[PDB]
Amino acid sequence: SSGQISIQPTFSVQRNLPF
Amino acid sequence: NATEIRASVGKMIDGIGRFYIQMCTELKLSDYEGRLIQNSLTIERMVLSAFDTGGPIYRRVDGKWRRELILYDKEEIRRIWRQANNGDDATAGLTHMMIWHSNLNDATYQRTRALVRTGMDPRMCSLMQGSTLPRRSGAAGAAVKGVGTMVMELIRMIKRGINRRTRIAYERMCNILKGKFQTAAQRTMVDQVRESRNPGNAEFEDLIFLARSALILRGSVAHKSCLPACVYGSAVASGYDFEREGYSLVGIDPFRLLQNSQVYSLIRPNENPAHKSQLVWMACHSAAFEDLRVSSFIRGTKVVPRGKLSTRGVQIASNENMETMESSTLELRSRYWAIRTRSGGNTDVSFQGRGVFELSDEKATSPIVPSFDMSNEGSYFF
Repeated sequence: SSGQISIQPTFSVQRNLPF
Repeated sequence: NATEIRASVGKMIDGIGRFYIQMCTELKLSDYEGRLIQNSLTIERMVLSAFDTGGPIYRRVDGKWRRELILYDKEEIRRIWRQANNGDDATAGLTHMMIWHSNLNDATYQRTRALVRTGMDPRMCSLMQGSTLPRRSGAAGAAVKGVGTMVMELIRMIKRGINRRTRIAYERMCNILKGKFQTAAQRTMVDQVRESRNPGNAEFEDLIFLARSALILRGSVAHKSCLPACVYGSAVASGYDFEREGYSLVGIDPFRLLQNSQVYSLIRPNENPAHKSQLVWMACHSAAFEDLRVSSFIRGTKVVPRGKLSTRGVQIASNENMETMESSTLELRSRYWAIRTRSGGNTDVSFQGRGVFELSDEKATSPIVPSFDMSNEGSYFF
């Protein structure tokens, strides 16, 4: 792996947050 | 209350501007040479060093770029700085460039070596926001930190100790920590950790847990749009008088400013300009751990993942040579803008109803909801 696994949100929008 | 908050931060922005201009006037740089993100960086660091020196300064001669290695009176720098801020310290100001550097580093580099050596999973990238950010950073400097960032600290503070006044730190460092969480248990479990004076592997193992909980039940972490000194210097020089006209780091102000910025950058022979601009753009908003989908949406153009990114770093190392070196104009404009948030979402759709704003929509009047049914290109910058 060694990669990302979740997304840190930077903006305020309607977005399914990935993990 | 748009008086203090909007105008006081304008005053801190004026300082950076004014200073950058003064400092450019010393180095006797040109307009093109003051817009070189490279030189700007060097200057910014010269200052943060002096308030806590020399650096690489690139010059433009017929055709090719000449790198000068120069040194300045550490105090002279401190003198010129206050001159610009009315003889004030404006810690905010230094802290601001303290972040611009942070946000650039959290996007240029992946800090795995450190996570593992701490005993954190390398896949906990999205939680290390501001791991580079010196502890000297201010109170509104730590609010930008990811949950994972805090853990790497306590764990080292604890790891060497468990392996006087140091206590008030630990409790607070946790209170902050806890103030990241936005759910009952999350909040409560942090306390169960803060209970032990000599917190051993008991804690060591538990916080790591909570670290992973944030991967799903994220916390509140503020994002600050901090642009390079040159951008503010140039703006100040162009007449913009921010303390009077107001400025933000989480509103439309920063995007709008970057809609007219003329920033240039040194670029290695085989590197892709478009790819270079991308990088800087993501450092201008702390979008190094954002969902690539949304970043590209707001950006206006593809926001390619780190691996597929053609570039090694914006600063030029002493190793390289200037003969085979040239410079491009950085594309920092964006399509829309969005309220840089702090919230991690909770219930999977988050920020229900929140949308993106056109660059004309000065006020937060009309929002726009993005629909991602689309041939995207990933979600994990890393």
